[PDB]
Amino acid sequence: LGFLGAAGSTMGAASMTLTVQARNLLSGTVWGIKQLQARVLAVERYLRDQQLLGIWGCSGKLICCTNVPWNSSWSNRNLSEIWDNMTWLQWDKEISNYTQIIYGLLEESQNQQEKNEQDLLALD
Amino acid sequence: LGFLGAAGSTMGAASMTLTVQARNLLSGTVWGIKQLQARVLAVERYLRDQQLLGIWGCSGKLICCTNVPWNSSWSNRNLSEIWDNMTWLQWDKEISNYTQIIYGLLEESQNQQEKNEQDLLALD
Amino acid sequence: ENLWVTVYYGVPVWKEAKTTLFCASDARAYEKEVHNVWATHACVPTDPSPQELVLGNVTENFNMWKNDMVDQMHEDIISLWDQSLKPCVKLTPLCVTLICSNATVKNGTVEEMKNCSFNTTTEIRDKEKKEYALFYKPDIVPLSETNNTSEYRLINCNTSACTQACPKVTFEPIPIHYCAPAGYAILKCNDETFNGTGPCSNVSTVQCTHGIRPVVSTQLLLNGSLAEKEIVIRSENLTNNAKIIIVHLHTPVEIVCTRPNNNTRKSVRIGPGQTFYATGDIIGDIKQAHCNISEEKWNDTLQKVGIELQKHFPNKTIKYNQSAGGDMEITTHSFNCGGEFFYCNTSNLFNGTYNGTYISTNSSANSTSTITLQCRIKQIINMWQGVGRCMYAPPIAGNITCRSNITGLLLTRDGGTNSNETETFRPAGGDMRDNWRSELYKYKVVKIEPLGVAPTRCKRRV
Amino acid sequence: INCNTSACTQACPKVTFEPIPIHYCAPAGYAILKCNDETFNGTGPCSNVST
Amino acid sequence: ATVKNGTVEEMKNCSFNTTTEIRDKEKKEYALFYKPDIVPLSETNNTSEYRL
Ligand SMILES: *[C@@H]1O[C@H](CO)[C@@H](O[C@@H]2O[C@H](CO)[C@@H](O[C@@H]3O[C@H](CO[C@H]4O[C@H](CO)[C@@H](O)[C@H](O)[C@@H]4O)[C@@H](O)[C@H](O)[C@@H]3O)[C@H](O)[C@H]2NC(C)=O)[C@H](O)[C@H]1NC(C)=O
Ligand SMILES: *[C@@H]1O[C@H](CO)[C@@H](O[C@@H]2O[C@H](CO)[C@@H](O[C@@H]3O[C@H](CO)[C@@H](O)[C@H](O)[C@@H]3O)[C@H](O)[C@H]2NC(C)=O)[C@H](O)[C@H]1NC(C)=O
Ligand SMILES: *[C@@H]1O[C@H](CO)[C@@H](O[C@@H]2O[C@H](CO)[C@@H](O[C@@H]3O[C@H](CO)[C@@H](O)[C@H](O)[C@@H]3O)[C@H](O)[C@H]2NC(C)=O)[C@H](O)[C@H]1NC(C)=O
Repeated sequence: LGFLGAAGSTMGAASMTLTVQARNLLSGTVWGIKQLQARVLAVERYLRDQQLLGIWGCSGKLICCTNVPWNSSWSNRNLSEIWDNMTWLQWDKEISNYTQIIYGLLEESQNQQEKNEQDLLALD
Repeated sequence: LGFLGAAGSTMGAASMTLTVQARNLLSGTVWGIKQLQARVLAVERYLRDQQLLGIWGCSGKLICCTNVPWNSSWSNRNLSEIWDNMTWLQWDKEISNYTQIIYGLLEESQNQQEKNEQDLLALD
Repeated sequence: ENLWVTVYYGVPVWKEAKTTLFCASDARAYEKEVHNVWATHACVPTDPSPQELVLGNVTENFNMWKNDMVDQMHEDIISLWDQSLKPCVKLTPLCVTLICSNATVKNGTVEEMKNCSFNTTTEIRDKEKKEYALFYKPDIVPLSETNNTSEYRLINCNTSACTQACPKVTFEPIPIHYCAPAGYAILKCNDETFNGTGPCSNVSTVQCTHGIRPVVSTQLLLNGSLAEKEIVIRSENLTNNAKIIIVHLHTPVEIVCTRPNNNTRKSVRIGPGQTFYATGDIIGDIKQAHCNISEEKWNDTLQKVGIELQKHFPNKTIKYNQSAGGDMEITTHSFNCGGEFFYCNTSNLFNGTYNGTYISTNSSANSTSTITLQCRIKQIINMWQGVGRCMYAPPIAGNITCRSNITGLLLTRDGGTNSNETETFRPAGGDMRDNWRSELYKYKVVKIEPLGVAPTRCKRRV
Repeated sequence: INCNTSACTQACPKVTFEPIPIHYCAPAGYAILKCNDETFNGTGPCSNVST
Repeated sequence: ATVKNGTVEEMKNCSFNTTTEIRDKEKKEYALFYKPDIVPLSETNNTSEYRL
């Protein structure tokens, strides 16, 4: 089904087999600079998202669930609603306003999950 | 602190906030070859250093361990001096003489750390 | 005790670097057509982000002359500004046998431009027809050293092939940032007590710099930044006279120039589908072009500068003297503003004496005390070597005023020894590398290698 | 007609103006959308969407 | 300038009209050329003339 093989579906209906999307983010060949800006576009686009995902310790594209509790005021709707009643479009449009904060929280709170789990393990 | 704000302070105070120094490697526009020849810096600098970190088994851009021991002849100072009092500048300037040995040992010793994982994991 | 070698990433460590760079200019590089302003294909909208930040106990040697932004700035200025007159008419028809006459105030204190004619190949290549247009007096060479006092030719076409600077391209100095690519970082100092080399005290870092001014001149320094409250002298080796001193002031002295003639355009169609411009029939009475400077403040600024050169010359008295010989391209103050080129001799700024006694002009009896600079003016230009030298600027219509400020001076010492008390101080033909190093010295670009090693007592499983 | 405006140039016979068709395709990372419904007067939503 | 009883392939001296750094101050010029680098203009009696 390619690039947009599950658009419009609920979250659970497309929370697996994401490989068919992430596996293809590079393309094209020679027309000088005006095209070659689309070849190194992968660095501008793919690697940025990759390092955002990897800085949190969520390297490896699973459903990575790490630290921060979900504050109720952000959506305030039940688990079933967000999980299987909503779709990605308006969910992104509603929550995209707060992701820059969430990534900062995820990366700044990451150091406390690894600061002492190397040498206390040595004692163990 | 941005790209270089954490500099100057001691490694005691620079053992954290590592991510801000490595989180940004992209911005700007297009000016042909003459400016595109900076964009491929990511291949020369970022991806190479990440491969360095990977073949040492240290995936994840945070602190990582190794199995290779210390040597007194290299540094010879007390723990507190290096660990809390000095900064990264003279530490890089001094220990860079022996980086070839560290790289070679961490390179070849990984074979001793992945030798027979097929039988050490088969029966679990 | 037992510990193991441990690896850190994101380490704040750097090395001095050389690298290819960016540019950034503010919103004023985008509104107009293609091929003007000269950053409109290239420069990114700047932001001062990330913000300027202080450092701790950092110690690095900022050598002024061991840098590549000055090299870079020259190669970029030259290589963009050399190709940036390619899309234009490029002459060759006019390299002819002009014919002249007299309109000459036979004994005037004036350096007027000449009227001659020429046979013009009209747009159709086999209907030739005559035409005329004025020409500034240096630009034309007589065809012959004989009694051929009629026959005259342009000074080009024996050396090269030139270009009429298209009017769409303005030469005006728009402020430019240069910037370094991501993964390289720039450093800066805030202190004013710099001397050229050595470890700086109040080190700082910026993503990239402030707004530079690319102007072009030889003796003095116009439009650009400034120091704050003390005069500072920067140079490599005071032992030798062969090298340039660069003088920054705490206050600028106030300069203005004008061309009172009211020039007008006279347009011809020459060659198929392209048009030549020339100075037309000059309206009004002929007057002489010039510059204007305030006598009281320039003398006071001389009085304030002398104490700086007596930091290292207490055994000899300061005196100023004329530009040390040479031709049109080095003896004069030669710069630009307003679409035309002036050539002005600053001997009436550089003679005097300071011998310790500072006697102020205050309270001022005549604030209008000025000393003037008489000028010639050109159209044809050889702006550099290895830049596609030969160019022609079409003349601007009307009359102009270019009030500006002396940001700094470039000077040069004259010799003396063996019971000599009369060393002196003269202009300098600072190259463009000796123009812009006044405005690029603050910054050094460094290369990060954030992979490092440190001790740790980790024993994660074998 | 010219010789007062600008220069002209004769296209060599090899450069024929055969309007030989052209597809398009966005770059990777980006995508193309489309919808088949046939009541779209320049604005408004659509149902039978495709890529 | 040929040595008819010779055996050597010597070059041909010729003269022509050339522009100068004033485009309407023409004067002639001379310089020699290797013979396989010049071809004759016509098969007619006007042979002495030639061209690159
Ligand atoms: C190849 O062909 C060329 C022509 O296409 C030949 O050039 C010609 O050479 C002859 C022989 O030298 C010239 O004719 C002579 O001109 C002199 C003038 O010299 C006098 O005046 C000058 C003034 O400065 C002075 O310096 C001298 O001392 C003399 O007082 C006459 O005096 C001679 O009698 C004779 O007329 C031609 O002028 C010249 N033609 C051109 C167009 O220059 C060339 O020699 C040929 N080369 C070979 C190897 O065959
Ligand atoms: C620069 O020099 C040229 C000549 O070398 C000047 O152009 C010529 O000027 C004369 C004198 O004005 C013109 O002659 C006059 O023509 C009128 C025709 O109505 C006649 O009534 C007068 O008695 C007189 O003969 C002449 O036509 C003109 N040349 C052409 C081709 O038009 C030119 O004016 C000079 N420029 C300056 C600023 O002095
Ligand atoms: C072309 O020439 C004319 C006449 O020379 C210029 O007009 C004159 O310009 C000067 C400034 O250069 C004006 O000076 C006045 O100065 C006083 C300061 O005492 C100030 O308060 C006034 O606001 C004014 O600026 C002068 O009034 C003005 N007119 C005359 C009759 O002199 C003209 O500016 C020149 N063109 C350019 C582009 O400068």
